[PDB]
Amino acid sequence: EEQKIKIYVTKRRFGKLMTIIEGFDTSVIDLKELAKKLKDICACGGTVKDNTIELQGDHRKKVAEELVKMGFSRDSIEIR
Amino acid sequence: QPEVNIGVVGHVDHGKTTLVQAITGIWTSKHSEELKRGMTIKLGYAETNIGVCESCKKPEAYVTEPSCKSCGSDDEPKFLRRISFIDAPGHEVLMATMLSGAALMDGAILVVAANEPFPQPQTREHFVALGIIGVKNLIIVQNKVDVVSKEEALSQYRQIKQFTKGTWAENVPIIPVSALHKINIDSLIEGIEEYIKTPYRDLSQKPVMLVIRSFDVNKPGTQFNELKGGVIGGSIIQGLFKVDQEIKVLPGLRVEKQGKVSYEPIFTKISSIRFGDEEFKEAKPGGLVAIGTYLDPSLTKADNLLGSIITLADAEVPVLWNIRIKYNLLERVVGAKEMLKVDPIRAKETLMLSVGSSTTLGIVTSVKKDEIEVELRRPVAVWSNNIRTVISRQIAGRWRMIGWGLVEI
Amino acid sequence: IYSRSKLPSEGEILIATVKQVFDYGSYVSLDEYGGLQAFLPWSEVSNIRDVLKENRKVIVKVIRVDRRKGTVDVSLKKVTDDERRKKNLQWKKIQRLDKILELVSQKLKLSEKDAWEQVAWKLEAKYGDPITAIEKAVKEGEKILIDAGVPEIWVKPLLEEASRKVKMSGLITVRTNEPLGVEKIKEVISKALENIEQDYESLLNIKIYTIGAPRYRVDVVGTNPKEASEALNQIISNLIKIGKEENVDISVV
Amino acid sequence: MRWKWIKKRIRRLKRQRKKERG
Amino acid sequence: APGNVDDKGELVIQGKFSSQVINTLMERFLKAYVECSTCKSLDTILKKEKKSWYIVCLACGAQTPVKPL
RNA sequence: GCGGGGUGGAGCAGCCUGGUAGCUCGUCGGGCUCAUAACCCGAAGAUCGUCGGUUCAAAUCCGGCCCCCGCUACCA
Ligand SMILES: Nc1nc2c(ncn2[C@@H]2O[C@H](COP(=O)(O)OP(=O)(O)NP(=O)(O)O)[C@@H](O)[C@H]2O)c(=O)[nH]1
Ligand SMILES: [Mg+2]
Repeated sequence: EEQKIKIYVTKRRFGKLMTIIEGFDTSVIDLKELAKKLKDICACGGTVKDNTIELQGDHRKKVAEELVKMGFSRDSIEIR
Repeated sequence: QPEVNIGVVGHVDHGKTTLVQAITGIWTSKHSEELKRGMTIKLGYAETNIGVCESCKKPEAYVTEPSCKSCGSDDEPKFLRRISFIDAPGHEVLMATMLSGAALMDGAILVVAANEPFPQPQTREHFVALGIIGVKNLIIVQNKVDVVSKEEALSQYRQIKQFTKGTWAENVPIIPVSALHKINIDSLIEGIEEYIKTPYRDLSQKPVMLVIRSFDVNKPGTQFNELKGGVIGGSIIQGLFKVDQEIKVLPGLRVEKQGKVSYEPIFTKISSIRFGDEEFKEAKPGGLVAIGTYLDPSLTKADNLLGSIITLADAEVPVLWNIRIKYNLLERVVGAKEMLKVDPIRAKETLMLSVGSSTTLGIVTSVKKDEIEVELRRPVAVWSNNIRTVISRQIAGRWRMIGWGLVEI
Repeated sequence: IYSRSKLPSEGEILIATVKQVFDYGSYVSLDEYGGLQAFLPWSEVSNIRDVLKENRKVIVKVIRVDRRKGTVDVSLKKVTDDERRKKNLQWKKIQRLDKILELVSQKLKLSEKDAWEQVAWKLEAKYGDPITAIEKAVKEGEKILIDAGVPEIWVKPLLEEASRKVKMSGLITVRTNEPLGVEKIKEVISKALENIEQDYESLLNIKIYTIGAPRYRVDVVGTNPKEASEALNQIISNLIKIGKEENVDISVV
Repeated sequence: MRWKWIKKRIRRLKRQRKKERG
Repeated sequence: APGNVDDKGELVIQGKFSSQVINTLMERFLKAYVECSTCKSLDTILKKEKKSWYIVCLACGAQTPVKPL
């Protein structure tokens, strides 16, 4: 395997700052379903924006931890 | 055709496939290009001929080609049998296939690595799977001794000789090898020529076999005039198939009617029979075969009928949706780096039920002492009353072997 | 094929022939313009050895006409494939003609320039591809020739001197579950590929193969571009039908 | 509102009735 | 050049060649037909089948496929 | 051996049609609002991989290597 990822804060609307998740292989990973799952973890709005997922608010640690729970390599994930 | 099915269990990258390469020559390709950067991903396959130097001394007397003039001298070594292997993978997650694979084995060889901490996760996971399913004819092998201190490989032999104690493993011998420089392999052939004896199989029995691969032979571009048939790879266990018999596949393909589900049996005629690269007119247990069929190769491209079984057309076998398992648990989860103690089964839990070659998922409707009733996504054709099964749970994202039992009808 | 113009109208599409392969393009010759040599650079091309061949007669669109120096640049990228057929039948027509004058003039011992000036330029007037003002002529009469004022010397020598690959393909899908499925595949394909050599007639070769496991490719190659799908579609139809009339599911992608 | 509730009640019912049926 | 072998295992090359070039061509022979690719042992066999010959190491155990000639 | 690509911190434009370096992630200043966002304007930052060539002028055109990526789709 070899799937890296970046998780960082991204400007958004009301609240403070959104959360951006990128780096998934879109041919293997369905971002729509991933986003739906992540939205339940964070209990916030979100969308698939191009090849990324954008979540409202700061949920960097939450998302990273959930991704590990889902079988993605701990070492492939970077929070910025 | 090969007599017997020997499995090569063990942890990852200890070199299982490599040992298979020193014995047969064959590689498992490592394919899909992915396997080529990774490692064995499908069960590998390979065969070989074992003859013996009567006219000289053992273990070296244990030959591979009709040729004795390699040790002592000439008298064309006498042919004892032709065997086959099943290279599993080693990765903690390919557990579900290796399980599957065991269903075809008649015995095994545990490849431990000489330069890494003896009971390594998967090494154990496997071992106990072996003692659980029934594969009691075992040979442990100390592999990478070509990269160690003459002390190290003996002390490991100790930890091994000590693990192999309370457990069922009396004199499961331990033959240290060098799969890389093919050293000492002949004493391995002598082990496997002693301990992994070739089981009798009554032929008269119902023709029954397990499937673990299937391919679309057809090259990118072959014209329709010579589209070669659909091809089913797997192993026979009881009975014997012959060219031109009428056959069926179970549970077989499911239909779609607006969200409904419905599997049903596929019939065809054995177009052809092949072991290794050589064609035969019939086929009997031990080995993997491949069966040429007359069915649309679409139907068995990538490995579709994986976990399906083939039997006599017009034969009596149940295609269950719900099943009565009698059962037992391990006290530990030998397969996580962590040994956390097995929680008893709660109902409405999803568990992987590994039955035969197949790998199915199912939910728990009943929870008694050692008899639970399971509801399945994909049907299981239960060929016997003796149906061994293996039961797993998604512990931490990755699935894990936790306990077993017997199918019940 | 002498032209009644010096330079082709820019952006025009025509049949030319590769003359000389050089490093950074090649010189071609616009067969409809007295072999008017022009220039074609790689930035307009795209196994490149069979269309960058010494003499295969390609089709192109005129990128640039510099009326000044008298040079022309063309491209084969910029050729729509909807243009590539229409102006591919126009070809077989414009070469029936070529032959005609290429033998009548000779016969009459004159010039193909006077065969194209006289015969083909005035039969340009009478609304039409001149080879058709002669297809009415040979059938009807030489008074179709004389109307337009075609110098009555060629007229009869004309009339009496009057009477290659393209590839097209398709992704299909053929599922089946029949006990002897493969077989039925071979069947429906060999019943839906039947008598076709004479139906949508003379073409060159047809090939059906698997490139997915249910996805297949049919391949009609032929002489007359607009004989393409004519053959092909028909085939693909009878797939379906016979597939659909012999328990074998088939369906175009 | 009663849209909400009816489908919430229905989903609760189904999901739970799924858990009972299972 | 032409040549055959003595009845007493000697090579008689029907041509007078320089001692040196012989070695140069000889090592090249070793490289391509005797030396193992995996470890370079020179302790090998030389299989043959329909049209594929292989170098077979007595040490490492690997088989360098060679151009049957 | 072919052919694609090295541009502010990251990820992408601009190059065959030579002189103008554009876009998105947060910063800073000023607006809008009763206020926060959003939106708006104004600001920080680039030897454009390197060693040179042609030109008035080279991100741009021609050659020299240095790492980066792919090549006509895989076997009873
Ligand atoms: N030094 C040494 N290296 C060895 C030995 N055996 C195997 N290896 C090395 O170990 C690597 C792993 O080989 P491989 O057979 O793929 O391991 P595997 O266990 O079969 N993989 P998998 O677990 O998925 O089947 C190879 O690169 C090989 O070079 C050995 O005895 N000595
Ligand atoms: Mg391997």
